[PDB]
Amino acid sequence: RGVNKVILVGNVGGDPETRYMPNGNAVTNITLATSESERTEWHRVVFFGRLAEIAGEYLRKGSQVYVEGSLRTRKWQGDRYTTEIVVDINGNMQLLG
Amino acid sequence: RGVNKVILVGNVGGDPETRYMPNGNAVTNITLATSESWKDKRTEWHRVVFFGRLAEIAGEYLRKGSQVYVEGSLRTRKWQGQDGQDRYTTEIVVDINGNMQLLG
Amino acid sequence: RGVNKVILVGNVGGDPETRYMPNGNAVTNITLATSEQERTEWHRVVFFGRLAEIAGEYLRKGSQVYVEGSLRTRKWQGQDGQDRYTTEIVVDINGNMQLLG
Amino acid sequence: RGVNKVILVGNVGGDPETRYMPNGNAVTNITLATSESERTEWHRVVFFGRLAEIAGEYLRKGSQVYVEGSLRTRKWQGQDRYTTEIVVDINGNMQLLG
DNA sequence: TTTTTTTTTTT
DNA sequence: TTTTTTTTTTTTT
Repeated sequence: RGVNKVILVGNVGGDPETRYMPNGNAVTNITLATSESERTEWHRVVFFGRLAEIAGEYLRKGSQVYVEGSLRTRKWQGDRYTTEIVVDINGNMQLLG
Repeated sequence: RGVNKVILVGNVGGDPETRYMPNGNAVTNITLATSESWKDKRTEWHRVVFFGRLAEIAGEYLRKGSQVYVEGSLRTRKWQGQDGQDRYTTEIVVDINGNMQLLG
Repeated sequence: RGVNKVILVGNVGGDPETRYMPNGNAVTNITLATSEQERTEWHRVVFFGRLAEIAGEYLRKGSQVYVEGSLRTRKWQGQDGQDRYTTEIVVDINGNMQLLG
Repeated sequence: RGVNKVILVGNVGGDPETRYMPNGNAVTNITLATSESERTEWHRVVFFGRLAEIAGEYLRKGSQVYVEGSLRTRKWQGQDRYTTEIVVDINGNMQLLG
């Protein structure tokens, strides 16, 4: 019994990087900036499945986007950890502007 | 500008730590485990930080294995490890702009 | 391009009502109380699909529950002939339900 | 002990209406359209304090907006009529988009 | 088409 | 000047 939800509205940092799995499923990375206080926070968002395809085709540097997903910390050595907002079938993405 | 919102429901990993800093502020850190339950024929760990009033309420009531609702913001803190290399810790900051609700 | 999301943590006011349709799709109705002196807001939450059966199985009066859904306002003509409006929280495959406690 | 949270991103139906209470504080109301792919949903949003002024000043028919608030059902009144509104106050948030 | 639930505190 | 006069589309927990 848990909940793990993240909601972001911000600007795409650089043009998305789309990659494809051995099974051919797209996965797309962006960085995403939100501002508070004025302070900029950078988020690593990774899209999977159909939304990865929509991300890489429609987002550019500067895009304002809404993003809904869940937090997962990815373990990767050479021991380091990247916390990412994972956007898949249980989440959402909407291009604004 | 922008929106930076995190909503978690999970169990507190360990007894909370409350620390008061020279400015008189409570800051309490916990870890939080959120679990998703699969099916075919699991666990995520979050670092949460309370400041201010909710820091006081967190330190008082939360214990090992308390169920809690947490609403905060994402914050990633850069730091150089002892090996010289930069590393990154992403936390969930819960302050006056957030919200906490003990559950049960 | 739109977002329509509701998130509630609250207490069920009474036992669920799960209604099955000829198709075998279930619909489950509850009301749900959230409190901010103390001030209680009552929500009408309706579950569709699998989550209708899961809510029907697991929610009871007094249950503390998290729900994530979407807002839906239903228009209807009252016996007085006048337009009325019921705004509900719709929980279906795009939503979530987690029994708390 | 509860949570009562609403998050909408959609488009304003018409120009905001803003009024002033005795104490001088603004209150802005709008309707907001959210569309699901085809089928539109209309929400009644009410802003209080600071955000009411901001909403009053920069929102107009068709403005794309992010809104964060709480649900509140207000019984009014010649019998009773109940409206459920999205109340955006100090605890909420609003972001103009585009 | 209208009753309730629950109760460990300057977004 | 109204009781929601309508908005606006860069597409299966």
